[PDB]
Amino acid sequence: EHTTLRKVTANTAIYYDPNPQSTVVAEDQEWVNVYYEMPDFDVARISPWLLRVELDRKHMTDRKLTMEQIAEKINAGFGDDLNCIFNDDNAEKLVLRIRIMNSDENKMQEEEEVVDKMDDDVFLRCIESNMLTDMTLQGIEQIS
Amino acid sequence: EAHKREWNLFYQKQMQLRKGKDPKIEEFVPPDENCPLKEASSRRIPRLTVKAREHCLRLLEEALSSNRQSTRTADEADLRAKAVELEHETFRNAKVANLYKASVLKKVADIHRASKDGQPYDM
Repeated sequence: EHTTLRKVTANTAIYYDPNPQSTVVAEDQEWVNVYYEMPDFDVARISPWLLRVELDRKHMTDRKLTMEQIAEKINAGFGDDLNCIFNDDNAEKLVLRIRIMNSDENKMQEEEEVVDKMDDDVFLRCIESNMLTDMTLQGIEQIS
Repeated sequence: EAHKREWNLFYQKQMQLRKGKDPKIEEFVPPDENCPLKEASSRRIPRLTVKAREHCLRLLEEALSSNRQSTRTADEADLRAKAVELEHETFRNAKVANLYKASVLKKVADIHRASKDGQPYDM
């Protein structure tokens, strides 16, 4: 039975989060800090815009889906250049924070690269649409 | 089908513009002199620096110490070996960096839950 992310998503928002240690969303600040304190994780290249996905627990459990599986599918479909972080399964709500990891390090006055860059807001919206429509978390397509 | 391929090429070209010139920066750091990590020099998990693995082991060590003070077993000498074993199990069961970190914190949370319940964390 086909199950995309939409069937297991309670809601989805896009925020401006320039500083992950600031975390304009207050609830996640408890468990985001433990992710940005790792030596390999740096806020220098994380992109400000953040896609927050709240997953419906009832729909998640009806399919025996885990946030680990959703993150694995995200990594498979979108590569390792899209940062994905998720809460604990025993928390009050299932949260999935996704950012566009910009691998550029110089960023020195750019190179007039604003031609088809698609500033990360609209790009994150397009990524969200693709994730909600064509993610195939579970099952075989054409089966409902 | 066609839409999937169009999205794939479009997303690849969009995220290539965010890589651009000088797309080298690999610079993998070999472990330090006294890394207490089983299979320290490995590349199975991409983008996982050795220091992050040490950090996760250290978090497991504080979790184990908390479980010890909440259970009062024999001594803390075996805590380091147990933490290395748990970290290696997490490393083996994980494939990419972020899910490995999430599994590490899940193990830490399980240890904390066992400590709260008063029972020692079994193997």
